[PDB]
Amino acid sequence: GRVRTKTVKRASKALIEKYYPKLTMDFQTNKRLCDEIATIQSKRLRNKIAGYTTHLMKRIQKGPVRGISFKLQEEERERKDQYVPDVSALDLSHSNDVLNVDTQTAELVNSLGLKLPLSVSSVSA
Amino acid sequence: VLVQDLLHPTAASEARKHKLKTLVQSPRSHFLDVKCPGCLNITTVFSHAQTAVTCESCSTVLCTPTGGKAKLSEGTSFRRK
Amino acid sequence: PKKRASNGRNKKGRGHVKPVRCVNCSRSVPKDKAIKRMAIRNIVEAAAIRDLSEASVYAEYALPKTYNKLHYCISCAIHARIVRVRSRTDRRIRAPPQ
Amino acid sequence: GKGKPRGLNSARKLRVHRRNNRWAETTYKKRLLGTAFKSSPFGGSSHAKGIVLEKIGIESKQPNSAIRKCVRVQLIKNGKKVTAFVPNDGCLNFVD
Amino acid sequence: GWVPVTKLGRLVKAGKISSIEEIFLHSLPVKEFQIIDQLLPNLKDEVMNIKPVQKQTRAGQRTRFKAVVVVGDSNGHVGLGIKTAKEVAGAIRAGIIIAKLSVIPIRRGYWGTNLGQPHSLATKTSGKCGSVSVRLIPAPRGSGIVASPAVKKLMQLAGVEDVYTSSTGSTRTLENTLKAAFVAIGNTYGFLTPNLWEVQALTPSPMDVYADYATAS
Amino acid sequence: MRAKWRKKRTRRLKRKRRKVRARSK
Amino acid sequence: TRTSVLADALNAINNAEKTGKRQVLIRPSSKVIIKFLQVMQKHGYIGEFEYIDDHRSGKIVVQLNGRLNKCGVISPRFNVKIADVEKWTANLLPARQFGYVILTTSAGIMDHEEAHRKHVSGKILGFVY
Amino acid sequence: SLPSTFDLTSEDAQLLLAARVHLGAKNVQVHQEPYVYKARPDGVNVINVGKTWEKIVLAARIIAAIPNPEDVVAISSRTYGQRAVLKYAAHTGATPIAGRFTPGSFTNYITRSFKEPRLVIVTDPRSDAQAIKESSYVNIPVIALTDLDSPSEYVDVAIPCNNRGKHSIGLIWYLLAREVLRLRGALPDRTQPWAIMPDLYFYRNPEE
Amino acid sequence: MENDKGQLVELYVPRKCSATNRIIKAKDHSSVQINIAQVDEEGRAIPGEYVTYALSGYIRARGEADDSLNRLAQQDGLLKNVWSYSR
RNA sequence: AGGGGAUCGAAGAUGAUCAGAUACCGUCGUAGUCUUAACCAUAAACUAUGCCGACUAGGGAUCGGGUGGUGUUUUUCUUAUGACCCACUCGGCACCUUACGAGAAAUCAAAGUCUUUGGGUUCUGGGGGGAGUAUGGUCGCAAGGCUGAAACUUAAAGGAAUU
Ligand SMILES: [Mg+2]
Ligand SMILES: [Mg+2]
Ligand SMILES: [Mg+2]
Ligand SMILES: [Mg+2]
Ligand SMILES: [Mg+2]
Ligand SMILES: [Mg+2]
Ligand SMILES: [Mg+2]
Ligand SMILES: [Mg+2]
Ligand SMILES: [Mg+2]
Ligand SMILES: [Mg+2]
Ligand SMILES: [Zn+2]
Ligand SMILES: [Zn+2]
Repeated sequence: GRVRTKTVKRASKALIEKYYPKLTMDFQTNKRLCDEIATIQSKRLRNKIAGYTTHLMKRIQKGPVRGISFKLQEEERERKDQYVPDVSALDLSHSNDVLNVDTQTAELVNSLGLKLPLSVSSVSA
Repeated sequence: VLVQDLLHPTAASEARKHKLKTLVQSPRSHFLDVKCPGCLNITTVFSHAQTAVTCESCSTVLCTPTGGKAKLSEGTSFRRK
Repeated sequence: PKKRASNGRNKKGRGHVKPVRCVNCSRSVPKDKAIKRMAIRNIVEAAAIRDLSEASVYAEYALPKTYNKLHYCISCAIHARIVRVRSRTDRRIRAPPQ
Repeated sequence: GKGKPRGLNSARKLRVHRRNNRWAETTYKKRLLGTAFKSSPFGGSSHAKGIVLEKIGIESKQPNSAIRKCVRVQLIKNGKKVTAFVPNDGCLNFVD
Repeated sequence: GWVPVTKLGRLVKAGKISSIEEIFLHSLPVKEFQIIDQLLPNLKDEVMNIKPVQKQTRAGQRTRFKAVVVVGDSNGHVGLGIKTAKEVAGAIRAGIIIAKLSVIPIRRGYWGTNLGQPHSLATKTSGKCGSVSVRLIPAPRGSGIVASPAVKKLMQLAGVEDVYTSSTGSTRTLENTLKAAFVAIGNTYGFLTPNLWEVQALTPSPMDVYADYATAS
Repeated sequence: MRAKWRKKRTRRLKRKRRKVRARSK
Repeated sequence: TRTSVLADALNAINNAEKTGKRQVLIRPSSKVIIKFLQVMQKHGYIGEFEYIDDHRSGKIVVQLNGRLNKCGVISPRFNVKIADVEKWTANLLPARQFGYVILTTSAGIMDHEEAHRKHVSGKILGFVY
Repeated sequence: SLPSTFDLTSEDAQLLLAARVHLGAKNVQVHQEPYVYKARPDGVNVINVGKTWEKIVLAARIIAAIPNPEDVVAISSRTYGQRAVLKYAAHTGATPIAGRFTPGSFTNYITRSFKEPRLVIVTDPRSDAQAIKESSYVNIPVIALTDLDSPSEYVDVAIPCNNRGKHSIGLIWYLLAREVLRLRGALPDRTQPWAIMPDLYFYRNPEE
Repeated sequence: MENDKGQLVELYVPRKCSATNRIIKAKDHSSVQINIAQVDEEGRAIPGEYVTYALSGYIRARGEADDSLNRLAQQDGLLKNVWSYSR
């Protein structure tokens, strides 16, 4: 029976976006925050919104969630992103020099007019 | 596509194209100098025979006819003219 | 208008295809407008297998399958839900579902 | 393409074909068979004088309903019998 | 007043684009109708017709009104707008806007000898929409518009003085005819005529010269 | 009425007509 | 049967132009066709064209600038009688300023303007604009 | 023309080879592609890498010519490229679109994701077809990372590539970024191999 | 086009596609202008100076736009043997 | 008109079902179904797309042939065929995706290269009914076929799509 409406969920999302710092975990505090910030007309509606926010918060502390933005999450993502392998995947060190190429590839390289450390096979069907 | 030199195309492409459909029509067939394993005589056999061509001196049958290119008689050795 | 570009038949290069009779009602239908469902049923029903096995002399026995191709005149097929009415956009799919 | 012949010496075919086709055009057919003279109560003429046989009220076709006030006339020129509508509200009692 | 979405609109507001000519040249998409208003102050709006357009429901039938509007001055600019709404006035208004948005240029030309100021079209141009094919033919001076009243009005709006027409198909469905006419008019530019042979500069677009004036910061 | 049936009817009529003609002859 | 060669050539050219190609391969090739091409070249509707020798009929490679918006033969070569040229022009050409009706006269193959200048007429061939 | 520094120098070529840009053309082949150089006896066609490099350079030259950094839109719907796109955006000026495109983005001046680009770069025509289509409606040029299989409709400048990829797309993106930067003058020299890694682009699934 | 008193009429002269020579129309919302920047020494890409190419919508729609662009480039020397004349 | 006549079966019988049911369903069942000599000349004899020719756009299939593969297998040692495999190529039955072209649209690689109208040709149509009727020919043993009207009548008959 209990499924939340647009006017609850959307509002909750907006709240989360605005105020992820200072909108934290437990219900009563969240409710109070809602009362302070949002201009909610009814009490019941406000309560519902608060509940939804709490739920969202709970969900958050287990991984990121779609549609929900907030400025800390973005920062975290950015931080995560800036990772480089020291060796590199295109280093050729894993192949122990002489990058594994085909005959055709070798020919192409030759035709370009370039000197490269090459290792040549054949490959057939 | 759009812009091409239709006059002098790539050789490979021309080769790929059907005889007739090339820039100027030319045969894909050729003539052969056929050496029979026995006697020292050279006969000029067309690659797409139709007739069972024998050496002019001795009856040996150098080529047998097929659909397109004719088949040579194993003991025989050819050289493209 | 043309409901089908195939005309619901599958012949084109032919001219006359010999008719097969319907397996359900004997409505003579061309061998291409025919709806051919090839039924490989097991000769013994799935629930009655165990009993048969128990009965049988020579344990580890093959138990054969019965084979027949069935030809349904299209109306019959429609009735018996072998074929269903599809949307204009998805009539086009010639590949079997499974 | 195009169904017709085009060649500079076709002419005759174009003519004859056109002539043949013309007969499917109804007015032309009427003109040529002369159905204005042979059939039709007026002998291909704009007007005709006749003698009034009797006055007949005719019931109109559908959507409408009203007795129309027509007159059965026998024409002087040939003797053919025709129905003729008498226009305007009174007018039927001008005929006899 | 007005506040513009789209860079072009902003540019127009600024005053960085002086005439619609530039827009026409660089095929820039006009998506705000106010631009047209700004650049062409002298647009007369002709409502061609209003017709009922119906949809069967379980209860009665929904009737909507189709407004067909032609827009233009007399200097080679015409727009054509079709709009359906339930209110008639509203429909008309929307149609006007649509027409404005559409607005196209015309290649006005001479019949024979370029004595002074072009009167006709430069080339025999056709336009086809639905079944209606509208052929427009360059007429000699002082022969007027020779057209079905609908097309004639459009021609007048465009600023063509003398033109022959050959509308064929089911011209009675007026909207289609109008569309065809519009298409034909459009076609006048896009015909490669010997007095257009020679290659020109390729100017940088007003969207690129004033890239900084574009976008609200 | 189906066209085929109409045709059939016509044919039937024509047979009778033919018979009549024959009789007359 | 290839009833008209010139017509075929013209159609091919048209097809090439419409699809935006910069070169055509005309396949049977004649005197008449060549003459027609030359007229176009003179009027600047076409680039350099060259005749491949097959030792049989021929083959023409034509470069298209893009200016030519329609060729077109008028097929049953009607005998045009000097005062009749005007009517043809009115019919076939898109304007009164430009475009050419190509007509074979005993003075040679030329555009209508040239014919007028020379005061000759003959059978019609095609048109270009 | 380019003054000799813009030749395919060995290191770059090596990198490309490692990525396997040259490899993934697939057996099936679009007729609008003469970027082919031989066909490996197995069936997989080999892309001419010099040509690809040249194309990339050309693209960069275009990108540089756009006066305002934000007016360039980089798009990817396919996951193997989203990260790369983001990286490119970060490095260049560039507005990114990752994942869902949202139709009526270039058209529809009411949308919140409404962009007015003057150049669009795409990872694939095949998968980000919608974006390409939209571009058509509003006169905006499309640089696309086509392999020898993807359709060339509305693609103005194609970079012959690998779209099976994983590494390759990312690498290409990185290269594009780098060249653009060089053109700008943000990287003062052309000889110096740039501080950051090609690996900084790429793509990694949730693993931590 | 041209009036008898010398001076031009013709409200604007239209752009022609650099690939086909075919005229680009006013509501040709498919056509494009490619700007390719003039390069200098140390790369550096000269500010506010470029080679421009107009492409009609039609070619783009067809697909042979890219090829055309390449061709255009390799006659102003912006590319070095990418497009070959003999295919 | 002979021969054959197993099955299936216009007519017929005949049992049900229905208000009726010499209709559907059931059971029989002459003619026919098969054939030999004649005749008949029509079918939604349909791709409802006349034939010949040129050109425009990709893509795989597939059948017939032919080329090139130190390609795979066969094995009686090289084999040599054959069968595959790949690539190309003419001819065919089709099909898939786009149309930048067509079209009233459904749809169409032709139904495209048509108001930017002309490659060559044969046939057919000119609102719906009356009517494929009347009549006159002619061909048929006959059934019928080919040919084919008009008077009069009528504001619609139709096509493709829509909610
Ligand atoms: Mg139906
Ligand atoms: Mg056959
Ligand atoms: Mg049949
Ligand atoms: Mg009975
Ligand atoms: Mg009974
Ligand atoms: Mg029965
Ligand atoms: Mg018939
Ligand atoms: Mg028929
Ligand atoms: Mg009739
Ligand atoms: Mg219907
Ligand atoms: Zn010997
Ligand atoms: Zn059945």
